[PDB]
Amino acid sequence: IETVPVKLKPGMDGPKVKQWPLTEEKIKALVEICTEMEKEGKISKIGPENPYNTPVFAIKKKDSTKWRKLVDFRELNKRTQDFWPHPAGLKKKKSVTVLDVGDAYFSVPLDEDFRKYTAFTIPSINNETPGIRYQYNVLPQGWKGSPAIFQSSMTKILEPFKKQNPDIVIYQYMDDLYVGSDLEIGQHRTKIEELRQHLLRWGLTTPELHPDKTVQPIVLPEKDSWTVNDIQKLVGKLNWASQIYPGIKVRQLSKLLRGTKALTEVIPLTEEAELELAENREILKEPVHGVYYDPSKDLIAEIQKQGQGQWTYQIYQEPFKNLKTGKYARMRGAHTNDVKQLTEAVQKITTESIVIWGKTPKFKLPIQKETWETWWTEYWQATWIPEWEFVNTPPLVKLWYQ
Amino acid sequence: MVPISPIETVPVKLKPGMDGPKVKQWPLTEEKIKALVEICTEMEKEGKISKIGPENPYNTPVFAIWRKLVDFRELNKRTQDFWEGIPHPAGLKKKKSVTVLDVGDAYFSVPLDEDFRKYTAFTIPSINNETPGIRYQYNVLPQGWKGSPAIFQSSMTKILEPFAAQNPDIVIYQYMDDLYVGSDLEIGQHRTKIEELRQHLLRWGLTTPDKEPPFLWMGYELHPDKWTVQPIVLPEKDSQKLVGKLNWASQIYPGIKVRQLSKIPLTAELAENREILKEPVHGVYYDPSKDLIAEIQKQGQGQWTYQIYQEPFKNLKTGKYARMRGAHTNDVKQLTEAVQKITTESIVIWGKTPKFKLPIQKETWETWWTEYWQATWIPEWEFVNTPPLVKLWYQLEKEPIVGAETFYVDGAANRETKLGKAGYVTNKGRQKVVPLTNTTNQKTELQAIYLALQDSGLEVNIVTDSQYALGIIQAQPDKSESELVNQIIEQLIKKEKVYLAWVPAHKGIGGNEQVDKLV
Ligand SMILES: C=CC(=O)N(C)CCOc1ccc(Cl)c(Oc2cc(Cl)cc(C#N)c2)c1
Repeated sequence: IETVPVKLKPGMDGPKVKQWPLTEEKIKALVEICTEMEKEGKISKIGPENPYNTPVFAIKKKDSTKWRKLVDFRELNKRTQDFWPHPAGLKKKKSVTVLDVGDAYFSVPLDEDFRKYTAFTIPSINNETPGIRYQYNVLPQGWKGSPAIFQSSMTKILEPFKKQNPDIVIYQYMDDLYVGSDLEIGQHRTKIEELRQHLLRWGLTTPELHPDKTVQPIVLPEKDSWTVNDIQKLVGKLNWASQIYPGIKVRQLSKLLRGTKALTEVIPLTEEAELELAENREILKEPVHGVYYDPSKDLIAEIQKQGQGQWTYQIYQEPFKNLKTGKYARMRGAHTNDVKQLTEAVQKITTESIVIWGKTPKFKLPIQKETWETWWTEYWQATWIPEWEFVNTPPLVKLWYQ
Repeated sequence: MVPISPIETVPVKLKPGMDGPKVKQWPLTEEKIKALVEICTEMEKEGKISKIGPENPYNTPVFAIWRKLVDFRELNKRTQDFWEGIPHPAGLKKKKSVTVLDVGDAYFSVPLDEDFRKYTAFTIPSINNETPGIRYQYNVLPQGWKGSPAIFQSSMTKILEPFAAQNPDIVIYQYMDDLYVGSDLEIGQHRTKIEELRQHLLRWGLTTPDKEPPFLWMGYELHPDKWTVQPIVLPEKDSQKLVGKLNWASQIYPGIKVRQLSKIPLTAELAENREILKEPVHGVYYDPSKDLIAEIQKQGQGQWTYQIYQEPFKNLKTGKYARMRGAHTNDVKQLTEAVQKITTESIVIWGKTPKFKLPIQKETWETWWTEYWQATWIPEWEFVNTPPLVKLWYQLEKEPIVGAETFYVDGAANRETKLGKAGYVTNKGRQKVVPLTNTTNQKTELQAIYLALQDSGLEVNIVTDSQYALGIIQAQPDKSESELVNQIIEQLIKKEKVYLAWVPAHKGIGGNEQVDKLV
């Protein structure tokens, strides 16, 4: 009813981000979507006195054949003033369901002075006509201040359902509700429908996740016959692991490699070497020492392409102190397209990271900037977008995660 | 008196914390002052300016050349920012008729925000400076003010929006003080619709009088059936401008090359370029009913050329791509990058990705992307058999080779003396150490691998501890800046099977002969 006061950070101006080129079908979808939002009053045409801009594009979520508008509010989010909690138990729940609650924000007006900062441009093919320029009147999807503002009304719609089901953990990140239950799968599917119906009673309209078994162990081969090459790779992996785990030792194993032998020759292990291997195995079973999470520091996610649709990743804040490692091997309409696979892996790792820590990591992508920047929007399906950078030098460590 | 619809003004404000301009008026001559007074009197009689009292404390200088020139550089420095990409002719769609209209009278018919007029004040000095100068402020967008182009085009666009919506069968393009209207209707109906547009512009009090293709626009020539760059003639000289004009010509003239001239007389002469830059070439216009095709050729030295077309031999446009500046590279990476650029340019100009025709075999591309450590992708494409074909020049083994000699290599160098050594020991007892001057650890680690490649059979296993060397070879270059790397590449091309294994240094792995190399 009454707009909440909102301002930018001190010394910062509104965003002025270039709109990137869209295909004709995406432009037409945005034209139809935006024409409808104008009629509903959610956006309004603006004039040349507004210099700000945020990129816009279009997507199709999963199991839907309807175009959807996504605004890349990353710059505005960075420049938007911090707004004055994360549940540690959502990660521990047996199952967690993710609900798009984006339409709820549109029922809330936006502070008139701030609207100019939500400006965006539907572009024209071939720069023929001028871009259609709009700004938001209501809380926009993907703005960080939209859940912060709507939060008071969200607690009001939740408290009835929450009192009725107190074993349900509920969490809100951007345009999504994360609802976790320790119940059985049939018990979950029903309660989520009950929560959506409860939302629909308050006017809210809502159009699968289970925790992994956190840091995957480093494992060493078990062979009856080691070649020279087998033992060279073992020593390489053990040397690498020694940066992470204290008492890894390679002396007895390296001693076998003494002399200049053929790479395919079988070397029998001495009894001192088998014990050293066994001591290193035991070391590797224990956890890394002194691994904590610091909410002041950024999360960093590294991804390696392992081939055949397999991808490894590690999340960490400090090198060799992994908070989470994983392996994504699903090719969903992607077995011929690396970039689609990478884009889906980035979205899964980001979701994992939202559940565990309630914020997105900074990705280090095994891909050239120009290829990634040309294609990722074609396969994007989430309402948030994380940050990324590009690795152009092949990490030696790729196989040690394979 | 027919009531004219008012043109809504655009609210304008100055930059935050900045006040209006206060520049001192330059002393003028007596005839200049008389000239300015006549001009401003007719402008005032027309509404463009208005006399102001002395409360207004702002001033912008004025000059005469008559013509009045108000120098708004200072007010522009203090005016807010405004929302600011030109069409490409190969994107235009042919029309049976295209009419041009003059809307220059509307520029001086777009009002200026009232609260901002005071900032536009200017003073005509008086004769012999014995009276107070005449004081005027603008009521319309001053030519030369910062916001005039953006506010003007924006005001016209709002005016034409209903007309373009009620007439989907025509097309309107705004450029400078002229409007371009085209359609595919019969010459009768098309001239009718032009009269409706003049009627519609009269509802805002805009007068249009009552160019002839080819149009000359932004360095192009636009004909009813073809387009081309405005005539480009290569220069004849004995002793940058040739770069820009060739880059400009490259968009239509296929095969322009600019590397050595992009690289102070020298040679270049390719730099003739006349062969084509002397015969006349034209591109066609876009037909949305036909498919869109892009074809790339390798030209050598990191250079690539491409044509975009819909029917064979009638190009919409052409272009080139230059390798990115780097230390190592290969042809597939370059071709990939060229594909990405043509992809983005095509989405700009036609709103879709072209179908690609590429000089690479399907099997070559599959081997590449399945084994490349990065993710990579090119959109739908088919092989075209136009030499030189892009190919993989070597492929390292995944497993050690049985029966192939194992070379343990190492190099090392002294930071002060620049003296080092490179060499190998193998399982057959073969051995070599070469002494080197003016070298580094990095170069000796490469040279050791090179020696093993030179002195081994067609199949060989090589063991190094150089993370630096593995970093380079795992990038799969086919060409380098370093002649060492290029010699390793040339050796790798001649082998049948190469297996490269890495071990950690100074951990007691045998054969890893840091002692011979550090002697
Ligand atoms: C009859 C001509 C024709 O069919 N031609 C030129 C090719 C298609 O070309 C068009 C079509 C429609 C318009 Cl409305 C247009 O008008 C413009 C566009 C631009 Cl980008 C610049 C100028 C100028 N200065 C005029 C050209």
